[PDB]
Amino acid sequence: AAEKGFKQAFWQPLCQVSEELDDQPKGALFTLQAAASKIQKMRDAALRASIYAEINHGTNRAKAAVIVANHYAMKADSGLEALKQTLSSQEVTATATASYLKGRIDEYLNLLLQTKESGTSGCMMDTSGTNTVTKAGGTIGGVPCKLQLSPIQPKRPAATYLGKAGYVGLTRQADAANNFHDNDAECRLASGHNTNGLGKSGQLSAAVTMAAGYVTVANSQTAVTVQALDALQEASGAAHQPWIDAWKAKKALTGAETAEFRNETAGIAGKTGVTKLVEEALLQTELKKYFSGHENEQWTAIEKLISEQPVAQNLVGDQPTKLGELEGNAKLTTILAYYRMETAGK
Amino acid sequence: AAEKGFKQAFWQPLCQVSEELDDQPKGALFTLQAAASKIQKMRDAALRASIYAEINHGTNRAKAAVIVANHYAMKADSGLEALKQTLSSQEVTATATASYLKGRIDEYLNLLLQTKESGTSGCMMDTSGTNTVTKAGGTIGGVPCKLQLSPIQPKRPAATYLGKAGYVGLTRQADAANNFHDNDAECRLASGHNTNGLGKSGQLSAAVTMAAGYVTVANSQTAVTVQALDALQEASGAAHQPWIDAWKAKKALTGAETAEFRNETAGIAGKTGVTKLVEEALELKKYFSGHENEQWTAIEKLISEQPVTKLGELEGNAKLTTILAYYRMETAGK
Ligand SMILES: *[C@@H]1O[C@H](CO)[C@@H](O[C@@H]2O[C@H](CO)[C@@H](O[C@@H]3O[C@H](CO[C@H]4O[C@H](CO)[C@@H](O)[C@H](O)[C@@H]4O)[C@@H](O)[C@H](O)[C@@H]3O)[C@H](O)[C@H]2NC(C)=O)[C@H](O)[C@H]1NC(C)=O
Ligand SMILES: *[C@@H]1O[C@H](CO)[C@@H](O[C@@H]2O[C@H](CO)[C@@H](O[C@@H]3O[C@H](CO)[C@@H](O)[C@H](O)[C@@H]3O)[C@H](O)[C@H]2NC(C)=O)[C@H](O)[C@H]1NC(C)=O
Ligand SMILES: [Ca+2]
Ligand SMILES: [Ca+2]
Repeated sequence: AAEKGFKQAFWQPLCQVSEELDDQPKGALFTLQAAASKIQKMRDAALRASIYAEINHGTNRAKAAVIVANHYAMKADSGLEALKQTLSSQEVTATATASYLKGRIDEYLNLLLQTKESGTSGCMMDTSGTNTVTKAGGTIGGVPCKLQLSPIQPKRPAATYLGKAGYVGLTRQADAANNFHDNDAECRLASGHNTNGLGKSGQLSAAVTMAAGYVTVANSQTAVTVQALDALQEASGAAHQPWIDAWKAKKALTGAETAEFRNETAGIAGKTGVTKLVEEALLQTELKKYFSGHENEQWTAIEKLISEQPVAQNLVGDQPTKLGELEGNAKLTTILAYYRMETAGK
Repeated sequence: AAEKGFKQAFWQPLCQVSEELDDQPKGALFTLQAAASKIQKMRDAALRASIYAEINHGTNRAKAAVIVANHYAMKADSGLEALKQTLSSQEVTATATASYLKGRIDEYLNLLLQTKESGTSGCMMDTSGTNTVTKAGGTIGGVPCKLQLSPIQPKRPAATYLGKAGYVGLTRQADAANNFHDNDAECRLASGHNTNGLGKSGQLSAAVTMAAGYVTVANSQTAVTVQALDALQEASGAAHQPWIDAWKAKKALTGAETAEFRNETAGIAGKTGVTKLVEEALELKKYFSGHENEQWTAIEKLISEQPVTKLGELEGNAKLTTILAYYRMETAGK
């Protein structure tokens, strides 16, 4: 009935959203670290190729390794530029809009949770409208709903309750009076009228929106209305703008999956840096001299020779010595510097 | 008087915090981009040094440049590790904690702003408790108070209302009934009692906390209580924990100022990577004519003045990488 406390069908979808927004900072941290990890892997492959060219200086495969090294160095460089120019902004913006929306939702839910008069009458009711619900650990009436920002550790990004089209569980409600409102639980937050709602001497001046514009609370003895947020489009200045902002920011996320962080499958001439390096330093013809071909199969063969190349065993722990079994930028950089010292002495 | 709407002395301090928290994501973006930019500068110096060594391969100056290149390459590598592991965690945490707290505050303020019966009776009152305030643009009753998360662009945040000690404006209130509550504006959010407040058939079961535990609304006919947040201590499980979390996360920020992102003034033997390289590969006087910072900067000058027009005038990682690859090809000629 209008003006009565809210059964679980109303607030559980909000808990689900709040819980998923909690994971957006975790996914931002994951994505920033994943992008850094991919850069480091590119740099490692550049370092292995440069080491191979130092060890085998003066051979056609060494000159092939210089081309490989330059390629992966440029991949590492472009990943860092994309981290600076694009990913940083995307992940900060998703973290901020999601956390801000979660704060707006959680303040509303926390208010509902506390606004009660007994075990059977209050603003936050169970599925049948029988009892008011209580918070125990991170659950409310058995529903995961911490109403707090969890400690932030990296976690893979997931879009379940908030996805490409909007908030999947926040659909249009045709009969709020029976599906959201209980029959008898008293809740002054359910209405702006003064008899059973927020008004004191008289009705509120206007409708009041709550939870960042999700629920509209009339100043009359009528049921609430909710926004349908499951099929969103861009908007400005909406009463529910924080919902749109978080959706837009999450939708923009590309992760560490753009071309800068991905390895290239094209033929050798089409790989980053190859053609220009062959032009400036050496000038299809020049490439078969060093890869014995110009397709990805020959590139893979050079990478295999690079990976199987052992380094001097004094350079590693008492540890494998093949370059493909070594990882870590700083470690491979210091090995390259060792071989550049040897090269200079010659 | 107890159970009346809130004068500006109550909510303007919350606006001031809400506005300042708005810029914490901007500081996170600023710091992350600045860190990346510093890594790129380290890598440029590592590349210039390597190019110098390829051009002059066979001289002790080139051996010095190999040492220099290794140093800056390791600095760039270490900067990426710190960005990945420390700065990203710091700045995401400051962004999340400040934005979350700002949402808690803004929802509460937005509720007060709308809960009114007239131009003179409602939950959000002006300084003298005469008028209910209205929101126009980014101000409420003339107070900066957008109640929105602004578009995120790089910016260094203020530390006026949230600083090292806490929330300076959120001090203990000795007389809320007269300083916070108006004398006659009606506001059911000021109390949990049923006559003038949130209760319907009777008073609410318990006191209600609002604004992430900042304000406690009694279920009796008494004035609100507020938490003093101006001299915080690290705690957990507090009713006002979100305030603690954002204070701690902001206070923990170093910016892109840790050693990984910064050049070193130590003597050459103490610079990153130098001793390990000298030990394995090879004394510093044979290449730098000394072992103090002055001899390091001397070699850096030689590197910067080397024509390719001068290395010191070239910048950009990918550009300098392709130049280095050209001279490595040239070396492979010999
Ligand atoms: C860590 O320290 C490294 C060494 O200081 C930094 O690398 C240096 O970066 C600066 C700025 O990018 C470069 O300085 C440039 O030098 C050129 C050449 O200057 C000379 O020639 C011009 C023109 O004839 C003349 O006007 C000058 O007075 C000089 O006589 C300038 O044109 C540029 O404006 C700029 O000043 C250094 O060359 C470069 N050094 C090395 C060894 O690469 C590094 O960026 C620092 N790291 C961080 C993160 O800041
Ligand atoms: C882009 O592709 C390159 C390969 O062309 C990746 O570098 C490669 O990384 C793998 C795994 O880290 C290395 O594999 C190693 O192979 C040996 C073979 O015996 C095996 O024993 C090792 O346990 C390991 O599996 C491989 O050596 C290395 N290749 C080169 C040339 O360094 C690179 O990581 C890729 N980039 C990204 C972002 O994934
Ligand atoms: Ca019922
Ligand atoms: Ca008054």
